[PDB]
Amino acid sequence: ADEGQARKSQLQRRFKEFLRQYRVGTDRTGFTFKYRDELKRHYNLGEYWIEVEMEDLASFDEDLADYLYKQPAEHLQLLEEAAKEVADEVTRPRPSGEEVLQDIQVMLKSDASPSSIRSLKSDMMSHLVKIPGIIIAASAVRAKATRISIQCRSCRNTLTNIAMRPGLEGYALPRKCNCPLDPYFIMPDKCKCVDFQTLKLQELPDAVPHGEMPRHM
Amino acid sequence: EDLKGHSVREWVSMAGPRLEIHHRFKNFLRTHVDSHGHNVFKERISDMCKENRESLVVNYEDLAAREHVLAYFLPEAPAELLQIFDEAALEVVLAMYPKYDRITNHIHVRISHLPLVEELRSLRQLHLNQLIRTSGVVTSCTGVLPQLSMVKYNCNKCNFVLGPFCQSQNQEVKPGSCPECQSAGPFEVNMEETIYQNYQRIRIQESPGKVAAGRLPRSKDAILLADLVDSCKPGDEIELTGIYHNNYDGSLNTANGFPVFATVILANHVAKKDNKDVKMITSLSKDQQIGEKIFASIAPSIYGHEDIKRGLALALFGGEPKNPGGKHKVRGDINVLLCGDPGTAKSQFLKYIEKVSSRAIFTTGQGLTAYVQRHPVSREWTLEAGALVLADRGVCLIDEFDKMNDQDRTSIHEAMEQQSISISKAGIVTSLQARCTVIAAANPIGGRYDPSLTFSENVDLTEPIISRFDILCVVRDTVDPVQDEMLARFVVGSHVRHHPSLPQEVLKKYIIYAKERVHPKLNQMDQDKVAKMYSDLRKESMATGSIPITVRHIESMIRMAEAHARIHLRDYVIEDDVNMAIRVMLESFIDTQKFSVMRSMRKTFARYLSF
Ligand SMILES: [Zn+2]
Ligand SMILES: [Zn+2]
Repeated sequence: ADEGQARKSQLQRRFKEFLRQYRVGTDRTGFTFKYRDELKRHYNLGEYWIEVEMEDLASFDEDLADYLYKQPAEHLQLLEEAAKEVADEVTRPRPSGEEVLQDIQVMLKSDASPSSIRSLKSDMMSHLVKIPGIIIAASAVRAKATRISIQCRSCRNTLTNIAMRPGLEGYALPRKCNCPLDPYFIMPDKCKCVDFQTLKLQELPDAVPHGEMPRHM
Repeated sequence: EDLKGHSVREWVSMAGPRLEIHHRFKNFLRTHVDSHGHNVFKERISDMCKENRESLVVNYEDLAAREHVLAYFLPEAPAELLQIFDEAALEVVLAMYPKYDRITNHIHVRISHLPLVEELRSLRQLHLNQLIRTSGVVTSCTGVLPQLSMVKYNCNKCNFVLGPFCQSQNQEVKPGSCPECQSAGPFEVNMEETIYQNYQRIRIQESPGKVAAGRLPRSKDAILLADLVDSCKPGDEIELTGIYHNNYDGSLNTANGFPVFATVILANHVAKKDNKDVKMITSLSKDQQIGEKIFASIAPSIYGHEDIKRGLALALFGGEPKNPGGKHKVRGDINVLLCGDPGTAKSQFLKYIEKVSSRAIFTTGQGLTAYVQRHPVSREWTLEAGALVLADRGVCLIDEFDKMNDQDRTSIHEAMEQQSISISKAGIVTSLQARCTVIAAANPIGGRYDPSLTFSENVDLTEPIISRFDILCVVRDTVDPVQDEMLARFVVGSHVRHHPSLPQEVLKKYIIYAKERVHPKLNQMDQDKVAKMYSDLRKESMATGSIPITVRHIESMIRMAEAHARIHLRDYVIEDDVNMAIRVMLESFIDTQKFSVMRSMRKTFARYLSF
């Protein structure tokens, strides 16, 4: 428990030294800081996303790019919280109209051989996978509360800044106000929202074992 | 003594008998030779480890031979013996391959052919919790869903994960109160430490004609766990082997009015029952005269018709599906269309090709494409395969071609020259594949084919459809005296030796072999040997009331070019089988002609082509 945050404050510091130090190019020609420059050039345009590459992360610090393959959930958070502390010491002082620091959605690509939908055995639960396919559907974008704040009903006590977890998982509202049993409601005025879609991915046509209809995810 | 006065379930659960059984199984695993001095479970475990399969087969008969006591304990309380055998086979493998811990760290032993094959309607309450072997078709299968195996929650008030409870397939697991903050409440799972396992549910039902004699066919459920999932598809014939396990349901109790429980077979071994060296074939193909010797191997009973035997043999192996370099997508499928008066063994020609071929299907014309269907088991409105996608590489045997409906007719033609279907149905918009060769037989109008008119009249078929067929054989009848005895004697004798008081081995393995190990080539010495015929015959036909050999006949001829590359392994185009290709492509055209033209064109060409 107390070693949890003490590990994190040592991972969120080694994920920050990766963006801040990784270079490319040789010594004869000349170098190029690959991710500071993209952070700056994407922030100043108003985009807020970098595209980290897994081979680079592996070649810089070999342990991190393994955690990221095994526990991607609780480590993408540290990565996206270091991308926000680096995009702060690079673009500041922001000129006039913006002075609140945005949030950086760290995507990530790779150059590794793809699996297939028929090779998703349950031992791959919560591991980065990489599958090809064909989009078959597309929902309409919706909202998804990220940082939500509630309020009691009778005594009007507030308990704010509550953070939702990402993905498709809800939240369990308390029942112990400290007032009737479940006195808590959501305050619609104070809840930050982000978009979210929901696609449908069909497996490539030349990989069906040819007795049936292709499966999808 | 390994048999004392308790319940077989509770004898084996005691520490003493447990350890005795544990050690007893190892000695059989390590030391068991089979009629040649081979430790079978030394090579078999190896062949399992060369593939990362975590599933070991134990034939029951040998277990009974080398072990008299376990093969009697087994089908009495198999929910624990099949657990002890797991830990035995583990410690054996981790000795024959000490690193295998990096592959799944868990072994399941299947069991092959218990001696008690059974029916699916004769399962009564006597068999609750007893190993069982059955049979029957499977008629559904859900998707491979993941199920909890070793769940582990986490408390909402203390950030501490509760105990790793195991999941039993009858009741949702129930965690107690947090031993760290006594915060009894609605815990949620912890997706990171929980272990999952594959899962699939199928609905098996009695075989069609086997036992369903004068009643309706019953059915049962089955649950395939981790390694077994996707061992069988709707339509397969399997034979389960699994504990017959019951569980309480609250709905049946509210319909039947009595306390009634549901039952399900926790499958333990699934073995399909369906249809799945050259040094002879070298000289057998080098006979140089394999044509005659193979023609009279198909159509084994039906006498005569060595004409249509030729065409159908050409069709069976096929041709060569070359891809034109100009993006024109020529097809490599031979489609046939029989026709003739009733009573001439057309349907038998269809049924025998059902057998001899492979991956074949069948249908009547009185279901052709994928359609929305409410699943028997899953109760979801899925999409099911039709009858032209189940021959995506083999053959499609159509019967009663005339009786097709307008939708069926407008759907059959699309797949001929495109071989690809789209389905924008209520389910979802897809575009699948269909590469099949069509073998159908129509009927003559007026109850008899009369060759005064063209064939395009007695067939009763839409005209751009007949063009989508390569061969057009016309069957008829004969009253010749000398053949009456020949056919009679044959039928009578075939009724003498069928009742309870090249063979079928060379050509099946041969359609398997010759399908694969040939890739016919195409030179350009025949490219001008044919045009000298076309320039003549086009005029010869257009002169009268007919349309000459057109490009869609040259395509069929050039397809049947390679039709003999599969029989001879020749694979090189020569001016020899071009004499055959042109001969056949005119054989299937002079018959579909007029009264005096079917003979005038004969007097010209049948004497011209130097048959
Ligand atoms: Zn309150
Ligand atoms: Zn707790």
